[PDB]
Formats: sequence, C-alpha cells, structure tokens
Amino acid sequence: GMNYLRYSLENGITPLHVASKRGNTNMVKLLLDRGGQIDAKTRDGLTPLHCAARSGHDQVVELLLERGAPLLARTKNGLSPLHMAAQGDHVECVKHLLQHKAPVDDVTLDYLTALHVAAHCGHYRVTKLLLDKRANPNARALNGFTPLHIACKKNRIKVMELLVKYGASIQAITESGLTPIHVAAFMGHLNIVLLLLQNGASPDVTNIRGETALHMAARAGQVEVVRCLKVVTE
Repeated sequence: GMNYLRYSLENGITPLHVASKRGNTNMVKLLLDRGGQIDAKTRDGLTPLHCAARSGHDQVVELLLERGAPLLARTKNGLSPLHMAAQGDHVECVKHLLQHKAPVDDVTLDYLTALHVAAHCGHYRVTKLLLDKRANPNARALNGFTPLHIACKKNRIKVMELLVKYGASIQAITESGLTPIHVAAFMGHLNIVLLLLQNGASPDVTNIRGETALHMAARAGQVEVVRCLKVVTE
C-alpha cells in the first residue's frame, strides 16, 4: 500500500566503464578511438554512459552521446542514464541527455520516471528541470504512486511545492485510495500535511478501508499530525 519500490531504487567491468565513472574525458576518447565498445554492459547492465551520468561527469556524458552511446540502455532494474543522473541531482547530465532526445518519462521496471526518482531523493534542482521539460507530474509508478505521493512519503517539502505548482494532483489516489495527505499523515510529516491543506486538500476524503488521514495518523501513533488534523477539523 505504501510501497512503490519492489526491491530498492538501485564482472563485466571494462576500461570505458572506469574512465567514464572517473570523468577522464581524454582517456574515454582514446579508448573509443582504438575501438573500445561504447555500449558494453556490466553484470547489472550498466553501460559507460550510465557510469558517467551516475557520477555527474557531464562532459564525459556529452562525449559519449556525441559518439553514439545508446541513451535508451537500461539496467536489469530498468534504470536508464537519465534515471541515474536524476538520482545524483546531476543537472547538466540531465540537460545533455534530454538534448539528445532521451524520453523525459522513460520508466524503470517499477514504472518510475526520472521525476519519480528526483522526488524520491528530494532533488529540487533536477525536479524543476524535468518539470520544465514536460515530465508528467501525475505519472503513475508501482501501486499508482505519483511523484507527489512519493515526495509526501519521503518528506520532500521543496519538491512537493514544485510539483504542486506544476500541476500535480492534490487528490490523486494510489491503488488503495491513498491521497497525498493520507500518505503524509500516516508518515507523520506535519509540514507536508499543512502544505496540502493550504493547497486545497480535503482532510475528509477516505481510503478504500474508509479511513481519513486523521484515522491513519492515529493508527500510526503520529502525535503531531493527529493534533494538527484535530485542530483543523474539530
């Protein structure tokens, strides 16, 4: 009900992988010019472009892309290089990838877009860039979690404000009928609850088991949120 990740977010190692992770642009060039395999995959399915993007080496990223590295390559769990750049708040890497036609709402095997990933990590900067590149702020991951549901679960206040400002649905429900305020209330995230209430969220909506956010917060023993919702309603 509260989960959107199946496992975690998440030999075969070649010299291109190592130089790309270390951001050594000249060596990557040399390895490429001598025939090295630009799309070699590790045991987990990582390409050199994954390694450069996960580590934030934007000029290695740019060089790899310019040389035809496949930006659609995904790991065993479905992470593309865009997902890994978002994981590390690597804005310029995200810029280069989107500039080379990377799909903004590419999904992993848990159905997460890069925006889901930035929300999960609380990366305000890449969140804003993805939203400006028409990332869908209501994209549905595993169990119907939108990026706003994720930011509310993880207590990402700046991210949630960004998503709300860009049209994330305050009333969207997961597959158990949890609204964002249900999620934030169950998790004891008092300031998130107040931001949703301030942005029009109904404290009275019920989940499929018939519980309000107040009922969920009390079930979870969240003293601060229980007091707040009692003050706001009673």
